Amino acid sequence: LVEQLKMEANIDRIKVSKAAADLMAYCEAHAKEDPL
Amino acid sequence: LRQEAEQLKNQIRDARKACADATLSQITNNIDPVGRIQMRTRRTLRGHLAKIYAMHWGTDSRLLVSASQDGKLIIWDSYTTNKVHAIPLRSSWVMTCAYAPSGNYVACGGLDNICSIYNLKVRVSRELAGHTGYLSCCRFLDDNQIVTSSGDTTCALWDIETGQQTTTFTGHTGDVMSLSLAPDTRLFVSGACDASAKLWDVREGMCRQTFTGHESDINAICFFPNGNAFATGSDDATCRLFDLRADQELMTYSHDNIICGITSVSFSKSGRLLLAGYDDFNCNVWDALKADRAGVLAGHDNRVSCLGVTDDGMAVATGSWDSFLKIWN
Amino acid sequence: KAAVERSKMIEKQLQKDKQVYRATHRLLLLGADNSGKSTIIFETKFQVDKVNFHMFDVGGQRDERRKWIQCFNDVTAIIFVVDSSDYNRLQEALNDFKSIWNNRWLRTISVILFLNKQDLLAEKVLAYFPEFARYTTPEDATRAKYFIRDEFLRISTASGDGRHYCYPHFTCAVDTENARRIFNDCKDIILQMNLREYNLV
Amino acid sequence: RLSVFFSVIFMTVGILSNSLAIAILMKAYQRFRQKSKASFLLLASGLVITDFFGHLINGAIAVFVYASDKEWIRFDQSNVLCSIFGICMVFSGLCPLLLGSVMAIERCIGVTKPIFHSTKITSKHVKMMLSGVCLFAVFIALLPILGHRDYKIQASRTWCFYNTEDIKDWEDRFYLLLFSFLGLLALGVSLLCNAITGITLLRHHLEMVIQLLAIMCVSCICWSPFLVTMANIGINGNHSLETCETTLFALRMATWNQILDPWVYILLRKAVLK
Amino acid sequence: QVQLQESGGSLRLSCAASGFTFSNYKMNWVRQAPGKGLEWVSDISQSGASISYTGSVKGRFTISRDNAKNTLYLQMNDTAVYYCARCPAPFTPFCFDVTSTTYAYRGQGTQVTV
Ligand SMILES: O=C(O)CCC/C=C\C[C@@H]1[C@@H](CC[C@@H](O)CCc2ccccc2)[C@H](O)C[C@@H]1O
Repeated sequence: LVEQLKMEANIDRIKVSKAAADLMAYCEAHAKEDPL
Repeated sequence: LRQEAEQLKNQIRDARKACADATLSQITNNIDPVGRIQMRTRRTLRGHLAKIYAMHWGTDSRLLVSASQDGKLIIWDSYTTNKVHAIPLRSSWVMTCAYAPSGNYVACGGLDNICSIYNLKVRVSRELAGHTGYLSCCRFLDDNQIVTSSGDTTCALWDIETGQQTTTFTGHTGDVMSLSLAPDTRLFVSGACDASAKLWDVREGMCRQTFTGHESDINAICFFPNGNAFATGSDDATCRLFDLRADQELMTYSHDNIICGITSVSFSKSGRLLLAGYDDFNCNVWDALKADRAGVLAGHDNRVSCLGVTDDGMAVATGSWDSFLKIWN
Repeated sequence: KAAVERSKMIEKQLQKDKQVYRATHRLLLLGADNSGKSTIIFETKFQVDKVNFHMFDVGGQRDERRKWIQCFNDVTAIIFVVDSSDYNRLQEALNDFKSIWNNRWLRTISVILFLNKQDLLAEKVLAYFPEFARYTTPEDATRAKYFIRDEFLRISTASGDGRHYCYPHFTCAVDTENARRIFNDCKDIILQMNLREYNLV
Repeated sequence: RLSVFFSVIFMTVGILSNSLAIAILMKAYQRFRQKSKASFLLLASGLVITDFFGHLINGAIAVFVYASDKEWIRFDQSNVLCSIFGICMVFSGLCPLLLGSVMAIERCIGVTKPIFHSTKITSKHVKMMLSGVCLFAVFIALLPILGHRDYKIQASRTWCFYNTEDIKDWEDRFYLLLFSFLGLLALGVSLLCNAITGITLLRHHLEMVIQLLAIMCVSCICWSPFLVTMANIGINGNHSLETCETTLFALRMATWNQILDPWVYILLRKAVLK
Repeated sequence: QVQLQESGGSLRLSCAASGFTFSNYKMNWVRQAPGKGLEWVSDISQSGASISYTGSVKGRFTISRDNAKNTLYLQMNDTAVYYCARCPAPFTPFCFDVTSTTYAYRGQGTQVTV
């Protein structure tokens, strides 16, 4: 259990602003074709 | 060892807090909101004698499969409403079903701890029997591989042609209720009765990340179309959007008028809308970015048990305990 | 078109399946390990007065049963077997019965309560609950057994009035009148359902 | 002392009651269908639909008759209107009685022997029974047309029924006796079945007993004078019989039964009222 | 993260809850005697309503909950390990899997020796 936490704590994390921008860009790009 | 676990938990929480500088709601404040979405029922499918427990759309966007309490697995042609197949099950306690991407195989399972796989060329083709608890969800990777999740706190990757458990995924502390496969078909997620979702690597077989922000059992899970986020629905009447790269919760979809859990979660084709099936006999369509309820789907006489969105996004199929399956457009 | 013909054939098969399915009464058998549930997934099918009963006993999964119990929402009745001999584990049985009775998804299912191993209780009484001292037996047919029955009925009538009913029964290890009691209780349950439908409850 | 106001008030009350009954019945059938076959709900739906349609058609024809100043000569050259009005009256009278009798029979079966009712009946038999009752009612209505005789216009100059104010051959007597006997048999079967159900329930029980008593009393009180008068007319030659006022104070006391059926069967329950 | 930290061990056992809305769930106090299995001890609802105790501790124990401080107190006056457990779902008047070997929403527990 401790080894799993140690492994999960040793990753690189991307700032929330970049993730939100990517989600917004994907939604804007693909909104034109969505039938709903 | 408990003190060390607390130390790494605190370190993870601190890193997550430092990584989060802004919020999704703050960014999604200058964009136009989605107008009032009113989706009408175009087709209704009848024939199930009892409550429908699960369903799965086909990869051809036309045929679908639905399993009911009467031990019936019915494959419908959605366009003309005409029934294509009807398979009787050995046990009438089915909890899930699946449709192979090639459209040749169909899998189900339930309280018998058996993953039954039928060949549509309808005789049973395989019985994967390695689990200790009830099988809650099974998804098809290929005609020779399948991924299942059981109530014994484990997931599994089975090779169909042999019938053996190629890989086993452990780490959950409660019954696993749902799983979703990434579009790349190399990573997936699993939600359990532990208020924690986890990300598994299919090839590696080890858990990469765990996201825990919920408060109660997670009943459903779905993956973002671009493969870098996922939304989970739980028993605390909330949905939550988690991001893979930021490894943190992004938005919470809930209103101060719902006191019932979510039994099904799915996205739209572009991901702008998030559809959540509730136990209040109705479904809600949220704006996945603005976190505002854009619409309500009503017309079911019992709780919505399964909900799915067509591959091309032209329809949404909801199956409830009212023994009726409704297609909305 | 052949597709419509196949649909019609499947519809006829489903009508026949509905006809056979509506005539079989499904029951769920629950109880602790010490309680003799066997003597009363394992599926046992029996026939009483040309009526078919199918009782399912689930014992293959783990002890966390708040999720797979929802699969038994439309069951006709829950046959709940309690080992009335063991006083130490009696409170555990009471808690299980209360959780079953007050469940949201099982708030409309009646419970046929069997109090097994009455011979052991009778032997034990003849040479845990402080409330037993200030208790007197009611004017019923022919004290500890009636006390336990009242303890279960207190939870039974505490909540859910007019939605479902609890039917106590005193069964020995060699009592063969269990099928008749199950049939009578199912008949009363069907009568209650008909009455509720006829009054638009 | 005859006016269209009676007709229009009976019309509007009947349509309003039946519309509310149909709405609440649809809601209740949606709620109750996914627990068992709702035979009682289906039979009540048939009853309220029949009452609604009969009220609408017969009242519309009566209003048309009143509006034409009872000038029955110059609008029915072939007397097709009289035949249609008589057919509608006979159907709207016979169908509710038989439907009530069948509902009472089904309720008695489902109360006295519930397990046999649930296992060996199914909804297909109920649908066939309802359709057969409707077809039998329409066939008995069509019988005079299918024969040689035709519906005559009654002495009130406002409705068409069997040939009463005349000493005709055996055909008119046969038809009058047939209608009266069918009505009395339906009333007796309903009374017996409701009494059996109430006796069994006495030994939600109070609500059912009260509803059964109300059904029995309403049906008997509001349907006995009309059938008794028709029996007296048929058995006699109308030389020593009743007058037009009694017949009219019996068409108008039947119409009240038709109005009160949806109130007494559905809308008066505690769950519906709340 | 659903966290329930127990402390204490007449006694005044305390259970501090974090990670969820405290005044929305029905709480239980459970014990495990050494060499035995889990046994339910006491139960309190979400608003100080009807309180349940096991037969052996009726009257002798008291249980309270401070919703403002999001804490659960058990005042006692046998030797066992005590836990505070939560109902799986909110807005519900029943706890199903509280007395289980592996429960996800149960605290670590404190030892009490007499
Ligand atoms: O001119 C007068 O005043 C009387 C003339 C009557 C002519 C039509 C009555 C109509 C009623 C029809 C109800 C319907 O159920 C028939 C009842 C019935 C069937 C069978 C045998 C007896 C009676 C409507 O409600 C309103 C209107 O009055």
